[PDB]
Amino acid sequence: MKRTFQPNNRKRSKVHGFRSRMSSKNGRLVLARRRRKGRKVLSA
Amino acid sequence: AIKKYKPTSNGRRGMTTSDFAEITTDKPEKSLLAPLHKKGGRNNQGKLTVRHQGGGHKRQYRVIDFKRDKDGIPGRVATVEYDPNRSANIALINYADGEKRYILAPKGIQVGTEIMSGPEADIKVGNALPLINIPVGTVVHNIELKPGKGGQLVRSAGTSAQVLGKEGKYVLVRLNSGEVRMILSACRASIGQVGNEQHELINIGKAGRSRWKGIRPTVRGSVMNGFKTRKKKNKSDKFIVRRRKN
Amino acid sequence: TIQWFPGHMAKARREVTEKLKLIDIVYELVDARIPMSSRNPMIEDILKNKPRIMLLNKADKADAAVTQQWKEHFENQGIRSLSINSVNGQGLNQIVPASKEILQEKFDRMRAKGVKPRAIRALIIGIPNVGKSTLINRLAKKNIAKTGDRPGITTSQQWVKVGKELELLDTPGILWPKFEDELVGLRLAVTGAIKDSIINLQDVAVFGLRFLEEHYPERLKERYGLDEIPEDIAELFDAIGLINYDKTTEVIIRDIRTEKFGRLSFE
Amino acid sequence: TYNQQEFVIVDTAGMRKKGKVYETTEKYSVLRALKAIDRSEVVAVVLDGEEGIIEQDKRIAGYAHEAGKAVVIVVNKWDAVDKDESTMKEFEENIRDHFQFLDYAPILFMSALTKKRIHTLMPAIIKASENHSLRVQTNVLNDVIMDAVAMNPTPSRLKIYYATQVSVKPPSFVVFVNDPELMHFSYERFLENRIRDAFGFEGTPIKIFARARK
RNA sequence: UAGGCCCAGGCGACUGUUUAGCAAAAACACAGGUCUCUGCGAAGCCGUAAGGCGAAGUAUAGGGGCUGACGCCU
RNA sequence: UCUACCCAUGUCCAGGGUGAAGUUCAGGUAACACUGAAUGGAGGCCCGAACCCACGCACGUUGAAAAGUGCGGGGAUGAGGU
Ligand SMILES: Nc1nc2c(ncn2[C@@H]2O[C@H](COP(=O)(O)OP(=O)(O)NP(=O)(O)O)[C@@H](O)[C@H]2O)c(=O)[nH]1
Repeated sequence: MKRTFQPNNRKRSKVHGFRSRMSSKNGRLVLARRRRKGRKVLSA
Repeated sequence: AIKKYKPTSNGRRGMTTSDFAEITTDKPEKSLLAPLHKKGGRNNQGKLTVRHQGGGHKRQYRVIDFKRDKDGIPGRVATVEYDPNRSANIALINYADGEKRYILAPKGIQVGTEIMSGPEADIKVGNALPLINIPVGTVVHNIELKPGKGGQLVRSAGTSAQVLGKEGKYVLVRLNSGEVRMILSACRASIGQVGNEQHELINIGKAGRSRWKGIRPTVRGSVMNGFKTRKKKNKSDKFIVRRRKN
Repeated sequence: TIQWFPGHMAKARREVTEKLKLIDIVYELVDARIPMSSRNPMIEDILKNKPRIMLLNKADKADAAVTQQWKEHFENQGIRSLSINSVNGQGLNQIVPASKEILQEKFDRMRAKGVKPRAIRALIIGIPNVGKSTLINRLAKKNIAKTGDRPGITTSQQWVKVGKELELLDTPGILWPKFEDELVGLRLAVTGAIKDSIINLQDVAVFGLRFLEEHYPERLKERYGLDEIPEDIAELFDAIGLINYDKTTEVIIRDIRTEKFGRLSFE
Repeated sequence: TYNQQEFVIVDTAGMRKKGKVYETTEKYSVLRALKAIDRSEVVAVVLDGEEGIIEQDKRIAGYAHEAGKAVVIVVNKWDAVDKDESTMKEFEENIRDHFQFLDYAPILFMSALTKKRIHTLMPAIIKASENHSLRVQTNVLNDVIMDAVAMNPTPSRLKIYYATQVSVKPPSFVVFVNDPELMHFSYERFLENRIRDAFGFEGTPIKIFARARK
């Protein structure tokens, strides 16, 4: 049976990428929160 | 006219098809073509607004000419072709000037006929004239509403209207649906009744033919566990002489 | 011989007895082809102190003269009788007035007692494979009961409210637990009303052939594309063809119930 | 006096919605109008024929019904709307669809302006006068009860033991049961229909009381 | 490695679609029939609005209900 | 990125059957519609592999597997699968 995760590099960058986050306001808020916590990796 | 298939299968019982006895070509003209993609009843937001739509064979738009306005320059009908977008057939005209156009095909058009549109054109099938010039009693189609646009009314398959009166600065016309109303006298109209008059006797005969034509299944509201809607202060009510009470 | 008597037949008697009080009038369906043998003494013993009318359904398949004579015999016997065709309403219009005339005594007594007249409650009873459900469907015009071309279709009694005028009670067919006279059993099996997988079809076919030879020699002569009256059965059986040695018995019984022959009666 | 019979008639100045009656104590008259119902025993509700059924009309008819009084639904002003065939049934059927809670009330049509069929109002009134004050025999009433429960043996199981009448107006009845908790409003309404069909009992409400095994 | 066959009754005309993971059916859809609204910035819908679908289509054409092949009764 | 529906562009379906329209000869005729003969290759047509489903039975149920396996079964040029 097909499991729910079928990896693909293009869609991952198009949806959870840095520029997609920076395009809208809520993505910028997400980036700000992740910077505040101090996570080593942010966006995707 | 109408062809009946023999019952060689369960899905062919009672299926009837057209005859295509008024087609002289099978290839359109590259000049008068344009792309046309399919929408699924969605809109600019992507949400569904109209149900029972979507799918079907691909089509290409043919640029019809509903405005005419090519006065003088007599034209000769070159061919009559089938159009998938509308319910009628179209005709290609090679104007003597040189430019070719597409028009709706009225019933009775033979290849080689000479047509002409303008205030001095005579009364015969295929011509186009302002409503002032045409006399009482004629049958016309491709009615215009305001001068400068193109053929709003009565241009489907086998539909016709009639001229009744010539009251000043207007014309009394009766439409296909028993309506009687006045139209601005400077508007244009084409003589004759639209062809392909037997289009309404065709039996689809199968569930998949409507799928080909682009119609999706309809679910009754019961298992989904006479009020007039015309506006009551709508304009153009002063022009409606006799209502559509049928 | 013939013994068919399942348990739902036994339960039907008890249910009818337990719901006897509500009944106003009784309709007793009786086949026209065999009017005397189709009566059920077992259910008649339970049924007493109640007015009733004899109905002769499937009257199109029987000879008119013998049915009318039997109608006279029932009438002068001391009971009302009628001839009806269920599939097409022939005598269905003249039963409501008869019921009204019969029950008028109690109706006027109740009316003078000071209450509004109410609906007539009728109970339909008879042997299986007779029109006790088709008649109800015709009377109600609704097609509400289940009908079939084999005995034992319905299994439980049911109330049907025909307008504000009638309340009908239906009932599965009932047969007496043990037969006594073999001729009656043979006639019943010929007419149907039995599962036909419990009995011997060869004896039924023999009885049919001998009755035909005795009564309708001309109809036996015409038969189906053959003209002879020999002493045995094997002459007619091998008309149209290893061929079925005696399975043709079914054929003999197949057409007769469908009236491939003309109308007849066994009386 | 009408047909050698005396009568008393009272007007009530109309009634409007409770929410929008925020007047300057001029609505104090509505209390007077409500008082007349208590002293009256036959109620005539009047609806306009030119206008359709308004939601407030159903509410007003509620007060009369909850007071246990005979009701005769009346419509006026037919001179406005068309008088024709099947225009009788258009409002006759529509009233039944909307005014379900009262079905016993007879329906009368008359226009006061043109005085059409005005004299027919009293024939309705006198008939309604008797039914609001009527008693049925104890023997007969009981005999009808178990006929209804026999054909509908779906009351553990609720048991019916006795039935009789208490009041003349309106006709109250009490049934002795093993427990009144088993009584269902659907079944209680069922008993009323059978009683209303056994006899006339036209144009008057009926109330049924239930008593325990005692 | 390759079709078991023959009779009699219901139900649904047929091919198809459904409760991923208990119910594949008589349930849904379907071709045909019928009622109702709509004269064009149409009627209906999505959006607070701008802006769109219907359609670049015009009453033999589009929305919304009820039934459900085709032969004999309504 | 699983599943529901839609949009634009690609791609897949071993073999074998039945024989519609049309066309030609032609009893028939004055010629038909109807005989037959030849040609023709239509179908939400038939049998059946790849592919897609999931009707029956058995096993497994701290399983090889948090929906599988084995033997039978349905569709298989279309309202198809991807
Ligand atoms: N020719 C004819 N057939 C009739 C007549 N009445 C009933 N039938 C046939 O009898 C069959 C239905 O009989 P039915 O009334 O259901 O018999 P039943 O007594 O109810 N059997 P059960 O009680 O077990 O349900 C059908 O085949 C119907 O055609 C009639 O008057 N004439």
